[PDB]
This record gives sequence, structure tokens and C-alpha cells, in this order.
Amino acid sequence: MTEYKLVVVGAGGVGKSALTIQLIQNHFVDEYDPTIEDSYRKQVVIDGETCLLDILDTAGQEEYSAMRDEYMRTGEGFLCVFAINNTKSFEDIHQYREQIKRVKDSDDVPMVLVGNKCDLAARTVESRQAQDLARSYGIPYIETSAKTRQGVEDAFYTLVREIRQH
Ligand SMILES: Nc1nc2c(ncn2[C@@H]2O[C@H](COP(=O)(O)OP(=O)(O)NP(=O)(O)O)[C@@H](O)[C@H]2O)c(=O)[nH]1
Ligand SMILES: [Ca+2]
Ligand SMILES: [Ca+2]
Ligand SMILES: [Mg+2]
Ligand SMILES: [Mg+2]
Ligand SMILES: [Mg+2]
Repeated sequence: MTEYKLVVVGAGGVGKSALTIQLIQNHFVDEYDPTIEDSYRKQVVIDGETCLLDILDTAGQEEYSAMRDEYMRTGEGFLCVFAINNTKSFEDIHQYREQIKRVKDSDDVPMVLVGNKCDLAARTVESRQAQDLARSYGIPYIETSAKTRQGVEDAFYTLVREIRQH
């Protein structure tokens, strides 16, 4: 069956792991344990196609980011995650996209911009600001909450649909 290799990237603490764990394991991780590099695999049906999602959950903390570039190389699509209550994480997105372009050696890589923690009211990144950034990259913007599950499946499935357009 078709395997989609997805890679989740973004600043430390934005919720990359919580999103992936919610998708794969159907619970919310409340604590914060920084990731090195973890992978998850699950067979799912997306738009009538039985397929395997192979998801690489990467480090956002510089201290743990050792060989992230080598892990990212085989990725077919990238979820670029920031948190809507973390302006710095949003500003960091451009640099993650630059890293993606570097490791794929392409200016045309399947990606989705994800604004996570949308259950929180301490918003400093407005939807329109993120929409504009995504538009400049030619990709969709989707807001999510790993806590409530809002948009979680939608974000990952959208990324699959982006890979399918390439
Ligand atoms: N309210 C709320 N908290 C969230 C959400 N997603 C993650 N968190 C919280 O934010 C913290 C960090 O989440 P985590 O998934 O570990 O972040 P990360 O991006 O994987 N971090 P790292 O890059 O260090 O591995 C945790 O306390 C987690 O519960 C969300 O959608 N809403
Ligand atoms: Ca929990
Ligand atoms: Ca390269
Ligand atoms: Mg494949
Ligand atoms: Mg993590
Ligand atoms: Mg503002």
C-alpha cells in the first residue's frame, strides 16, 4: 500500500508531539518532555485509500536537534507547526521552511502551516497573519488543538492531500 512519510517540525514546545500523539494514540499529552527524534506508524484510510502514515516527530529544542537534517531528508511532506500564543514560534517558521528546502534540495516541497493551541485565548498570532504567510508559500494554513482534537486529523490529512498534488 502507499506509504506517506510525514515530518513534523517547529519550535520547541509548540505541540508537535501532542499533535502526533493525539492523531495516532487518541489522547492528549499534558506534560512537556522534549523530543529527540521519534517515529510513529499507523495504517489509515484517507479519502478511500488505505495507506500507511510514517510520521517523524522532530526536536524543536536546539539542544536536542543534533542530526535533525538527516532525519528530515526522506520526508515527503512537512507539517510546519507554530503555536498561536507564541509569536517567536511563528517568526521561526520561515527558517524551518528554509531548512526543509535545504534538505530536500527543492523549492517545491509538500507542506502545511499549522497554528496549534487554538484552544488557548492568549493569542498573539492572528489567523490572517498566518494565512498570509501560508499564501506566500503556496500552502494551506490550518489551526489545531492537540488538547481538544480540533483540526488534528484535518492537518495531517491535508498534508497527505498536498503530497498527492505533487
Ligand atoms: N492548551 C494546549 N496545550 C498544548 C497543545 N499542544 C501542546 N500543548 C502543551 O504544550 C507543551 C509542549 O507540547 P509538546 O507536544 O511536548 O511540544 P513539542 O513541540 O513536541 N516540543 P519539543 O520540540 O521540545 O519536542 C505540553 O505541556 C503540551 O501539553 C494544545 O493544542 N493546547
Ligand atoms: Ca493526558
Ligand atoms: Ca541539501
Ligand atoms: Mg511514499
Ligand atoms: Mg516533541
Ligand atoms: Mg499583533
